[PDB]
Amino acid sequence: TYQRWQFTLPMMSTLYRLANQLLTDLVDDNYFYLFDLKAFFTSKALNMAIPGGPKFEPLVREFNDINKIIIRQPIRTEYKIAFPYLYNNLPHHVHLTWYHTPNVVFIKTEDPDLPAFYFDPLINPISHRHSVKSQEPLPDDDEEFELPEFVEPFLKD
Amino acid sequence: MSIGVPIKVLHEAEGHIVTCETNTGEVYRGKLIEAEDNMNCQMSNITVTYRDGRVAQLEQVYIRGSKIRFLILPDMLKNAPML
Amino acid sequence: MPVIGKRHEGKQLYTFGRIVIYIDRGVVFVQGEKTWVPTSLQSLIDMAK
Amino acid sequence: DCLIEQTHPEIRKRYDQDLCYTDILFTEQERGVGIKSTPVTVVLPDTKG
Amino acid sequence: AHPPELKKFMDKKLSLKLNGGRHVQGILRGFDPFMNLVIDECVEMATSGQQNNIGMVVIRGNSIIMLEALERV
Amino acid sequence: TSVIKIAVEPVNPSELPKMLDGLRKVNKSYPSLTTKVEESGEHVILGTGELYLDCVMHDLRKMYSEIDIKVADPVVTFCETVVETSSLKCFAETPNKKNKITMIAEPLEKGLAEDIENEVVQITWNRKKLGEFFQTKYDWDLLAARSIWAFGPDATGPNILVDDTLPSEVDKALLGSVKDSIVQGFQWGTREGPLCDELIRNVKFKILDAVVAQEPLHRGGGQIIPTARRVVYSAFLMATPRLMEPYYFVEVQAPADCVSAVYTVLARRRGHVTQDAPIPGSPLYTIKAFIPAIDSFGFETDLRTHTQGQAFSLSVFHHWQIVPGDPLDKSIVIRPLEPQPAPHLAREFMIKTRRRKGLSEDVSISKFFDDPMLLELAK
RNA sequence: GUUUCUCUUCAGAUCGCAUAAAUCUUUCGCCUUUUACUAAAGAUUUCCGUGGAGAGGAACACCAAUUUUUUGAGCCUUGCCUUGGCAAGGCU
Repeated sequence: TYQRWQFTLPMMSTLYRLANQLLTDLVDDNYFYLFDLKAFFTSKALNMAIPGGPKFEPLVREFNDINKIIIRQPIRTEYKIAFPYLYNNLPHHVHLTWYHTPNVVFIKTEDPDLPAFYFDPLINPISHRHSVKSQEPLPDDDEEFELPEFVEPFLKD
Repeated sequence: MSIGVPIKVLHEAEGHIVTCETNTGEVYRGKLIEAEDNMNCQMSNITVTYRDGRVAQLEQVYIRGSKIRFLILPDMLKNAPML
Repeated sequence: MPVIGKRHEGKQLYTFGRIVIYIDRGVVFVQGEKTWVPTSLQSLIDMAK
Repeated sequence: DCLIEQTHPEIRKRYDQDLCYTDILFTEQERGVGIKSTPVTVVLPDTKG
Repeated sequence: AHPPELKKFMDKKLSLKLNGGRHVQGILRGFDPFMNLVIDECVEMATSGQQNNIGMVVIRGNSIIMLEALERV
Repeated sequence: TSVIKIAVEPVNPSELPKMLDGLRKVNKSYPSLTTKVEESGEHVILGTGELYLDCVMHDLRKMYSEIDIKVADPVVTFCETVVETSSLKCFAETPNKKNKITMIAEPLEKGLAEDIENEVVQITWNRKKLGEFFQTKYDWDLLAARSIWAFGPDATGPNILVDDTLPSEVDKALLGSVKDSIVQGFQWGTREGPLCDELIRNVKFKILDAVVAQEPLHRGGGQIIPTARRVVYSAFLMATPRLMEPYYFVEVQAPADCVSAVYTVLARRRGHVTQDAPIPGSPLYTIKAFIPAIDSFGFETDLRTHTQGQAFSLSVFHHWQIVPGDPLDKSIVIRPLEPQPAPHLAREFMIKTRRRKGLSEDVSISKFFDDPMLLELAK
């Protein structure tokens, strides 16, 4: 019936790079900020377009004193997608967009010769080295502490 | 190691008020502070009953483990997740 | 004088002599026992002496 | 969440998705940004038990 | 670990009440895992209240049935 | 401080009592929220920033009211300050003409205004301890430093009232009877301010004469208190008044190749950059910058779009800084739809705020100054 | 016990990390007319597939050294208690 599949990791690690021409190398979903499915819905529930997004037939078919308005910057259409209850009136059927995710920081090792854990040059060198060297409560040398015969680092073998 | 259920309930007893009677017959009644795995207790703020009747108050006391022959743990512990 | 640190409906409260008032673009409302009463300027004066 | 999961045996995370336990508002879950200070009371053991 | 948590009490002034109805009062500095104490400025409280002075003494652990502070931690 | 200001009106005036019910309910929910109705009858909401107000407006609409509400554009609160010493000694005479008060206004010496908001010094302290603080840190004359009477507009407000009158020229006992009334008017005047009904900041006031009536009726209240307010306004207007805009502090994470794009977006919005450093043990770079809060609207959405979502920015409230331009420059013409040139900004902001407040377009100097002092201004 | 095939029942679920058509009510548009349409909303069904459970078939198959357990034991004298014993105290 061919319903369920279960593969080892050397198989998957090969199939991934055969497919590599089709796939896109985005590591995280931060790219689609106002370019995901939810953002377009806001652009359809309002009658107002995102610059690169798709277009639709619209769903439908003193206070306004301009002299009191400080037009410091234009209210660029993206802003009404991002905060649809503030920069906008009558937000009926509007969707809140997913705000952020932390930047996935993954460093692609180019060649397999290098050790898997190594300080890859793209990563900024840690400048820190204790200059004003602190004297935190480190116990004195030979102060009656010794381990039993057979304790070791857990996975040392 | 298998330090069983009673001594865990002793640790659970700390910070309350326990009564504690020694071989000689002195009865202590005091607020617990710490208790060790061999039942050495420290106790605070005690009202002690002597063997013959007399009361006295005390600042702080430390009671050797093997010298006890009951404690009266405070009843609410019967619910505790040791049991 | 303004009633420092106290406001009613976000409007700034002022004292007018012994009377507590707020102004709503010129209407004088005097603090009565449980309600604000719109008050003429003349009657404000003659209650504040 | 990891405290609650430790404390409440019937409650488990979904494999695909975080169990934002204190994010009780739809608004708060839709944004993915916590907006209300939500208190939790639990008893949980020390190393001593 | 095995030692008593007696670390607090050190250099403060103790009374002890010893097996067999005996009493001694002390300024403390010793303990080992058996609770063997080393007491300093050690007074012996005889039955009649006739008091002796005696110098630095060891106590066997099992002889104690209480250990009380005459001036606080 | 909840610096960002939006205004609301209900789409149907008959529904307005329902809206008020909504406003009271959100006020409980959000601690730093402030809801105020100004003399123009605008309903005003104050908020710490963009996403904060966005959630407030959601809850007002969907959770409590379920009515249609119009939302005005975001605006920032401004502050009023002086940059130079008063050109003329300004005096005011009370309406009964039996009392005469003279004051001058000067700036608080670049720093003291911050310290008072940090509660580093307090008027509950004894005058000796007060005197020692001002003399040691700021090199005040001890005679001046002992002669401190109040902070304004509140007990930790950024303005100080000083009595510089000599006991040989003004009876300190007679002055002491009217002392408390002066303080009250001083706090009041700093609260309102004469330019656009916004707070007075960083101003040191010295009294340099006081004529006081011997009869209690003529002193000590109704005469003194508005007159005290008026003289404060006259002194302020002659001391080259300026507006202060609020600046935000911004921190941005970005990969190295995106750093140049961050600079570009800030340059549009009058931003200034103050640090840019690699965070150790990561590829990302921190950038740090000041930006003016009125220019900040939409900045996050700009920065993330130009950098393909890689950058991200948080913003927080930080110092006031003086707005370029002169708010009293009658020569400037403000042309309604344009983003005005920078020298005009002080003129623009003053006018439009007053319009929003419903005040007269230009400050009738005659209103606060007595006729002899107007003659003095004419001379 | 693993696979298979068939039947029954419940489906809350990205029943599906995929995505079709039809009917009706309205707002539209080209429009002689009508299908066939357009493109938005709502109520609806049809179709390609799916999961859970159950039934039945078929095919291959260890320490006595103070902190508890290898004991400071045991013996007397006073008061009360009707007696019995209790409160102790003193010994080796």
